[PDB]
Amino acid sequence: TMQVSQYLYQNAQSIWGDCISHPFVQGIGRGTLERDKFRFYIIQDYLFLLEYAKVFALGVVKACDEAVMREFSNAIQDILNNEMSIHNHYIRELQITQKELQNACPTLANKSYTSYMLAEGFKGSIKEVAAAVLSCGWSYLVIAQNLSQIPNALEHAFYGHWIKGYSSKEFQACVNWNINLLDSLTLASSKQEIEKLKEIFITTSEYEYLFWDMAYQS
Amino acid sequence: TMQVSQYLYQNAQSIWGDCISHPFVQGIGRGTLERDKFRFYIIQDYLFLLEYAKVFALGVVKACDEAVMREFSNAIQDILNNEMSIHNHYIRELQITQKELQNACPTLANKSYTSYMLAEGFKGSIKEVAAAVLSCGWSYLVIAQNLSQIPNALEHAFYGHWIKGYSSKEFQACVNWNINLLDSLTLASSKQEIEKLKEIFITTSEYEYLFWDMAYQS
Amino acid sequence: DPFTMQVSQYLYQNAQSIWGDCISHPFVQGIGRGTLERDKFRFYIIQDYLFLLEYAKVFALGVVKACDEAVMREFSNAIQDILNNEMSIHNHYIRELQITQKELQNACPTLANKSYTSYMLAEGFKGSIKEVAAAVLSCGWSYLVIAQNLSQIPNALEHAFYGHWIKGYSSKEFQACVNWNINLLDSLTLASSKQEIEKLKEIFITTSEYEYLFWDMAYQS
Amino acid sequence: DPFTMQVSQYLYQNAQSIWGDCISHPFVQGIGRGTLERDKFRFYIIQDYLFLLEYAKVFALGVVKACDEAVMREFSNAIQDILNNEMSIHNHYIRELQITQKELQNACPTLANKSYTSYMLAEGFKGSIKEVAAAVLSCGWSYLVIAQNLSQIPNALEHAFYGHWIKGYSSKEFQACVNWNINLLDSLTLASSKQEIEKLKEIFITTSEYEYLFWDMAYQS
Repeated sequence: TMQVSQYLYQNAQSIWGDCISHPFVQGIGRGTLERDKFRFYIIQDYLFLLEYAKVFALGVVKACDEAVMREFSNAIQDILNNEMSIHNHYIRELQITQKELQNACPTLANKSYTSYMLAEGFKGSIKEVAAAVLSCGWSYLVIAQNLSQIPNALEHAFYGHWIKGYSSKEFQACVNWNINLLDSLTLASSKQEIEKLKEIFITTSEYEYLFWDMAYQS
Repeated sequence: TMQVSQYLYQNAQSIWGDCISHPFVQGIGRGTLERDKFRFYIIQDYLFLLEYAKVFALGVVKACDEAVMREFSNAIQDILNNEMSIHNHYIRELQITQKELQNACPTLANKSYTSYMLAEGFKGSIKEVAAAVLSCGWSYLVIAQNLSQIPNALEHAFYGHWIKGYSSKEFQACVNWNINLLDSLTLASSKQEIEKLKEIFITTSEYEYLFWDMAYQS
Repeated sequence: DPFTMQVSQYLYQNAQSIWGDCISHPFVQGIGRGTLERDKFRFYIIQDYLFLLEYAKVFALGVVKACDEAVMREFSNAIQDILNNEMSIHNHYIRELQITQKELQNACPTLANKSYTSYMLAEGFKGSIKEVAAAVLSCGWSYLVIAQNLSQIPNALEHAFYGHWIKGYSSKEFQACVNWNINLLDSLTLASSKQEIEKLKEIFITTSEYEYLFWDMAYQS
Repeated sequence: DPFTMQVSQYLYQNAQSIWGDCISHPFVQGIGRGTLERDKFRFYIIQDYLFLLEYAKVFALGVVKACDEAVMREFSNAIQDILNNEMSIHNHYIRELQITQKELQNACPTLANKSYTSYMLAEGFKGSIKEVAAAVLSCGWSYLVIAQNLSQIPNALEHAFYGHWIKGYSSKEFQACVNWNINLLDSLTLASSKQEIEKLKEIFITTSEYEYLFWDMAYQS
């Protein structure tokens, strides 16, 4: 016995640990992080989400099964009109000018992380893409679950909304869909295939750490 | 002067001509086509639409511009939940068993046409994909505009709905978006690039004829 | 092994009838017993030339999708072969006939030509490296058997003109090349589900159908 | 031409500062005047070996995206070169040092390694063949200038160990290879909009940034 999604989670434990206790993330949980830094983040994360949707697009093209191919398409819609909760909230809450947005550059860390998901999806099958997009969602879910106790973490007039977002029932459903998808796609892969998937999954986990890092370096 | 979308249309005129006057299509316009044949068609067209959505997915990944990348994503949603007007109407109007559907095989003509759009999109830029998906929509629009006068073509208890569908204001908006997209993407391409686009556009036009053909061969 | 189903053998099984129709096609028969008119064969090798360009691209996809240097390298060689081994077969016949260097890159592929190469491309691009191994196999394997079969008429090989073609696709090099492809596919798939094998089989018969259609249009020349 | 902006020249302009930082990097300087310790260089050519495998894949993408046999064929040769010209440079140093055949395919690429190759891949796959021509250019061009510069110390070339490396990337072959890439890019782009050129420039500087980061991590060895 061993489900692949649990096995991957197991090997990512340490890294998500560092993420939860990163100055930037702890900064979100106890209101200590300064707006300047968070502003820089949500602009970068916006650029990041545009490239992330493309990996989901890749899922549409590589799914051979209308159910899954359709699930991915909804994912793309969510990424574009659910930030129409989180990211948009903060672009007008801070004041990100419509122009300033599409004037921004992704940082090397940003681009590296999205290129890597994209490239691994393109070189492999639909298992790789299900694997490559998993860290991102899952990690944010644990992170927000964790920050959920301070308390007043949720009460916070500004950072409260972000935490509320990534710990909601929808976000969790979404992560669950991705967990289940990956398990169903893989109950038949060899020891060697699972290794490769595991390698993708930690690698994207590393990029998450690097991302928070460059976000704080702001 | 010459807009590329008009120039492409120009060279496709003859072929769409043959399409409008094809026994299968005329059969739709004057109620003469037998259900058996149409049944076989909507099952094939269903398979075809699944592969077609993937080309739109390709558009998401190849668009570098949030506006267009988002327009493509809506296209994918339409293809999947607008057949939840046309195709679904006829699957329960005829009686296509849920199983029978995903049991069906595409025919060589079907696969050839979708592989070709896919392959040309993948080998080129976002101009090729905007070009590769255009025949399909545009041609159906002219075809339904044409069948729109018989009359009683629209009145027909069975075939009326299909004609109504592809001549509606939404479908036309949709075709227009695709026309405009292509023109804006190309006002800067060389004589040689336009040639290539033209070649894609007639080639897909040919596949449309072949498609009606195999549909009638039913 | 060997009490265990081999996918290549299973694929081959399901293509049997189609390859039969191919061996006994007017055009192929015509090659085996000198009866086919040069006009038709000219048209053919012009089309086959275009076809071979797009076919290289699928092997190129093999390089990008192979994660393993040995296979990644075997694919690269395959691309080189396709480019400079027609520098046996295709070139032989372009100067043997007289295909002007211009005339070549002036030619259009036919719907059948495009359809076939589009399909291998799209299936490779949508899938993993198993799909590409499966998508390029019909073409090599079937020419192998066809040439093996035409190999007895005899005087099939003796023929001053069509002899070289048959000689080509029955050589030990082409043979080894087809075997590499068979083995590659078997090593990549010894762990795939019933459903995955089905999909690969469906790719194999489809490209087999395109081969028959290809000869057809070559004869329709 | 030639009162008309050349994109390759414009790209080169914007990479100037970065390539400067590269030439004067501890690691590169270390090569130019024998001071760099073998441990670090060993680590490097192991990483560079992994890197070169993924780099071939981008040229492979060039084959599939080139629509023109000449360029499609030039890319194929580039892949062959990358595989059997390290059969000068990389192989030299694997036996010169002693890299066990196993040790090789046992190595992991580093985040910096992966990031760089992922980026060239993804940008090539998302774009047309102009993007691939642009994505693989930094790497060749910058090593060219670096080797040209290290070419004077002298005794830089004389050095019994590091000499061969410098000799390699300043040869007339590597030179011709970089020129092919420059010319290809200019022919593909003489019709592109301001906005398209910007995107290509952004690809060029980005891969230039990855080069610097690459040397960095090689020295961090």
